Amino acid sequence: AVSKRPFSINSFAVNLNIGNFVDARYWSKCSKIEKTYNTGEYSDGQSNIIYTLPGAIKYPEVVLSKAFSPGDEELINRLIAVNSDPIAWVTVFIQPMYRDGYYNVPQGGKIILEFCTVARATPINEIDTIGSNAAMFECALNPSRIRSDGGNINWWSEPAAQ
Amino acid sequence: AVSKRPFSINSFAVNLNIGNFVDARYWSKCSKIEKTYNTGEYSDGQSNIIYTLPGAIKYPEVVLSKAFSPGDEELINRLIAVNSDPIAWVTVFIQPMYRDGYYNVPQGGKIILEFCTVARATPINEIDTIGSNAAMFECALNPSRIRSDGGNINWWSEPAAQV
Amino acid sequence: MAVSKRPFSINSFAVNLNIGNFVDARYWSKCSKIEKTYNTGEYSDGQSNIIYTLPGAIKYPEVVLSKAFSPGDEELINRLIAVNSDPIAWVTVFIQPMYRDGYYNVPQGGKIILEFCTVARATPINEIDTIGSNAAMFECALNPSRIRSDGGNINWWSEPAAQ
Amino acid sequence: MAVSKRPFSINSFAVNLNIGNFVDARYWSKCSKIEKTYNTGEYSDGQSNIIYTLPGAIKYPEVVLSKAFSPGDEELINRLIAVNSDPIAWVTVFIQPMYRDGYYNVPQGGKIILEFCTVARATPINEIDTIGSNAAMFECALNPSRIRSDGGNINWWSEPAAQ
Amino acid sequence: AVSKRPFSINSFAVNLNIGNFVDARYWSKCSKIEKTYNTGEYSDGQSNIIYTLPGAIKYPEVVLSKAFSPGDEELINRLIAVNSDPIAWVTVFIQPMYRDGYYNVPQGGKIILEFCTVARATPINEIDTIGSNAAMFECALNPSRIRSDGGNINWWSEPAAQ
Amino acid sequence: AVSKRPFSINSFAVNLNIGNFVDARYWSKCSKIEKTYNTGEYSDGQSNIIYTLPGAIKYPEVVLSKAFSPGDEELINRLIAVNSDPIAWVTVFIQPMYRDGYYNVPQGGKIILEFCTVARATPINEIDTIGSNAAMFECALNPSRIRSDGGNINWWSEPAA
Amino acid sequence: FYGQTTSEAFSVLGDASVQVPSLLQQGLVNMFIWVVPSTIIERLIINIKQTAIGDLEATVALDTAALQSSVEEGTATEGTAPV
Amino acid sequence: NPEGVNCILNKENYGIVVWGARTLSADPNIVFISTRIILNIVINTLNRGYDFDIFNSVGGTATVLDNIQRKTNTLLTTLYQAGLFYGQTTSEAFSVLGDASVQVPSLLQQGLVNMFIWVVPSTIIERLIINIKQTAIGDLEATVALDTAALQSSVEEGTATEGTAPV
Amino acid sequence: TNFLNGVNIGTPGAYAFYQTTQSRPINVEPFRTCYMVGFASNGVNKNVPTRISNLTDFTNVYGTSASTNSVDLFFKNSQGFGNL
Repeated sequence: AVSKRPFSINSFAVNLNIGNFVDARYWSKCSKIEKTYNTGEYSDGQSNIIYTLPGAIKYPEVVLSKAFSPGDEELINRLIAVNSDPIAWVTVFIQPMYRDGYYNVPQGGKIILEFCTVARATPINEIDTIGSNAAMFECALNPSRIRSDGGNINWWSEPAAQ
Repeated sequence: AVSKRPFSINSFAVNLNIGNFVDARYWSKCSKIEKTYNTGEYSDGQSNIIYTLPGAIKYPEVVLSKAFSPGDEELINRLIAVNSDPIAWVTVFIQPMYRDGYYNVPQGGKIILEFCTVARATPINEIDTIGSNAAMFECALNPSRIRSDGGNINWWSEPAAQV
Repeated sequence: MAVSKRPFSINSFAVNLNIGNFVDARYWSKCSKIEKTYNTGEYSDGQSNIIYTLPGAIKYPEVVLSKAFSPGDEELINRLIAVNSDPIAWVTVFIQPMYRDGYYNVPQGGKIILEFCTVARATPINEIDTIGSNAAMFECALNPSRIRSDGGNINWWSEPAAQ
Repeated sequence: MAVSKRPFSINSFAVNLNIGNFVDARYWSKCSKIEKTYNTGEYSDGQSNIIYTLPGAIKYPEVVLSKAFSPGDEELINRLIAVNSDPIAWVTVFIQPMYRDGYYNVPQGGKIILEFCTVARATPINEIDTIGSNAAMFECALNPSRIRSDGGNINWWSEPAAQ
Repeated sequence: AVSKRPFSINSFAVNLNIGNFVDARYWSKCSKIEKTYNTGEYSDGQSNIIYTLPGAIKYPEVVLSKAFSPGDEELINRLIAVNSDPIAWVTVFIQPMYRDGYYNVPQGGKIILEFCTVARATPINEIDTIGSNAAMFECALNPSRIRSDGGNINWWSEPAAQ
Repeated sequence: AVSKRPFSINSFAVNLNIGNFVDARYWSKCSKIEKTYNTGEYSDGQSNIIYTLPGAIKYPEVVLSKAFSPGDEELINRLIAVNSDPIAWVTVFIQPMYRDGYYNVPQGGKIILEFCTVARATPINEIDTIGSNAAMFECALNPSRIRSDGGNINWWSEPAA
Repeated sequence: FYGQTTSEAFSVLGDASVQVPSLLQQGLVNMFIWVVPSTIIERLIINIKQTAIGDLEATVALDTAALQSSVEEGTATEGTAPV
Repeated sequence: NPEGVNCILNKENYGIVVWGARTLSADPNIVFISTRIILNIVINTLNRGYDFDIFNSVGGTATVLDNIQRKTNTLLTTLYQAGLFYGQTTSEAFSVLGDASVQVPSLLQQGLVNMFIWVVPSTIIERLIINIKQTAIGDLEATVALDTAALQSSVEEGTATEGTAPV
Repeated sequence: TNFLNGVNIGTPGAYAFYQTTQSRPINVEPFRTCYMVGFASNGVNKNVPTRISNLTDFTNVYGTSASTNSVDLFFKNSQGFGNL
């Protein structure tokens, strides 16, 4: 029963809100997105099995990447300056969509990595006068929270006081 | 030569019971299922041979993976929220069969990983506008026990006090 | 001089198990290396700046057996899982070297016997992949305490004993 | 016993397409091999050094259709370019075996149906050469997911799905 | 001088047993029948000559072909189903003969490939609406053993005791 | 300008003396042979350059290997028993040569690893009923000294008085 | 539909081999369809057995073997219905 | 027991057990009831298989004989996989001859078909003999080596049975 | 010889005997034999080379003979290998 197709790796669009700036540049790559649980070990004393206790949630670092193109000087300066303001935060918007060229079918809302701090800004991955790969802008972010609000699926409802 | 053809790596069906929720989704991949014994070294004093002593059984972390498809929003939410309830835990059901296509012919019960805690939920393994692989939804689980009850083979009968 | 006898091949051994009081008739198609390892300490004689090695604390490293996971392995799973629960129970490994062509084993010499082995790891399923085509791999790690041989004429392993 | 009924020729098969909700009226004059492939793994029973092959991970290989690029193929091109954009849309291939002398096809049996096919390639023009005299060939590559047959008194690809 | 006149490439009849049911169809083409020894390298230490050690016997894949004709529907529907049953096997029977027309002259037993698994089933080699070749049914089998049973000549005998 | 084609990797024959037993089996492989110097750092105080001071000579462990063939049970037992006697030692003889086939033409003496202790005996590197490689007997040895006594060319001469 | 596949769910027959020229001249076209509709759960029966201490695994093995063998042989329904 | 009487015994720690598996035959080849049952199973399996072949037209090709040989092979293969025969391969297990080269047209006209089968039935363990030596302290390995070499050589070159049977 | 002990037993079951000395026969190849030309009063095998299994067999067949010491020495030194 092959009905609705599964999302592909290319089936997402990534955007950034850098402080008070709504950056319009689209990013080509992103790393994995999870909710990681740190763990401790324990026993109930009635057995010799090691039981795992979750704790100290963490959302691991996310590495965005794109092709370094003119007009990226604004993005470079914004990402270099965002951390200077303790009120300033970086927000990551990931909209899934069924992509075909420039055609897309966005369904559901958009994952939002909220309150992210910049940990690394690499405008040039490397320089090689004989190389032919596209220069890559990279940016590492440490998110604090994840939510979803744009649409009609909302697939990151964290537990709350219902 | 051979009689019964051995199980293939594709010869298992994986299902999840997330808390009080029974999920109809099937997972395409699962890591290895083990019962490890932590070991301590000792000697009997009569020789210089190092002897190994089992103890502190552990069932290692198991990583399930599947293709990230619509309808997995509820699965993501349930897996994210399960650990918030101290009573709730995840159960993994693995039934061995001999699938031709959609023609599974299962025999024996199913290996049940009981009392599992989520350690990692990764809806998207990565993003690449030039990539062509299917996005992978991964979930890491820490099981506490293994058993089997729904068939006529019972391939994980743990030791018990048999009077 | 000239090769009168062709050497043993990697496939030239038959592996069997004795799990506690049970004699398992199943054969294992893979086994790791068999060793007698010496733990070494460094010393000097005082007349030179050369570092001399001193053997001691013999250890026989862990041996990993592997085979194809097929029906009828549930008894093997249960026995391997339960053997360590009895302090009197051990696992014995019998390796018979031979010169088989097909099903035409030609066993000459005795069998190397890993005596008094404790289970350290039991993995009925090495991996699950609904798209994979490899055969599911039963694995078992054992910690032997001693090695000997008793059967046929050739005594492959003889530990030094009083003359 | 003897030759009473002549076998099918390579030209004895008419190819049709369904592109999403579009029933295409055009015919295809060339289709590649129709296959069911079993990806194979290797194993041993431990009683011999004979290599045994284990089937698994069925896949129906890519099918390449070709025809003469003629006016009225613009809608076919625009449909094939757009099928994959819709996650619900699929390509269905219909092959009817017949015994056509000229335009007097004699259909016997049902029609083989390749269901749930995705477009991997669309080549409106195989090549251009103002000196060439061959007919321009429109090609399309399809990755099918299933095969069956339902169109007549003879069913060619009954799966063992029926338990 | 020459007397018995040797075998021709057409001097064999090929038959199949698919699971528990006996196929009455014949195959007009079969690939090589072989026993391959995977070889290992070693040295005796007395010379730099490379020695080869046989091991890990295998019987390579065998491709059977015939003319796709009505009546092969059951053959297809059963070659599809063989692997689904872990008990079912495909057995290949090759009878060497000295046929003129329909006047086969069998001599010796029939070579039997035992315990074969289906790796490939191709009812239609290709379609060409203006082609003239005969449609070619193909089937690839991975055999596990070879023997010879039904005659006064043992065409194949694996080493055994006595 | 090259006259003598140099020694190849296949240009050595390896033999063992296990305790009081002169073992006649030849080994197919051996690891690297060196005289390694452990080092300490220092300075002369008049500059910021780190100077190296040799010390604590060591001869690194040598791993011999061969094809596991019948008649190797004697070798297995001897190598398993040698360390049991504190007087017993293992000696490794390496004769360089220029063998075409069986036509070795030794030139020079034979390098001798004297007073070696067994650290590891592996009669079977692994088992696999589908494998085709030759089973390998391995033996790890810790030598104490190196010399050479046989033919004209002395290869290893430590600094004596 | 009931079935893991379309070849288990439905089947169609509407080609020209089932059309009659005389009816076509009148404007008639005949189509033949077969379908296997899905069913529903109406009554669910719980057959639960009470086991002594210790013998649960053996009792389960025996009873499960018997039940599975009966179902696969089709002998499960061969009997008299109790009220 | 050598006369074909199978006894039933009340063994302590075991219960009531049959301690005999011999037939009434004087033929040494069918001494054990297991061999008789194995042969009967082979014969009855083949007969039930051929019951479907009875009353079948013998067309021009005479393909029915080849089909019968095929069916016999598959039937006996499953009996080998069950384990009724001795050996390591079907070649050592059984053999069949049912082609048209053994069919006489004169008999076919009457409706007679001849099939020839050879099988090697599995044997059993009846009495188990323990021949154990009592060595002095120290010479265990040497005595074992010598005696094992002697026994293996004698068995290998067939002189093991050469010798008188005690009492 | 260590294999026929259970032949003359009708009842099924496990039985125990002592492991006796088992003779290991020789493979037939040149220079595995010694031919002793001697005399015995009883002309059992006059001018006929006869295999001898041991000194006891020699005495039983030929009785008294001046070659008895030579036969005993041969068997003691050969230790069951080689033929006389």
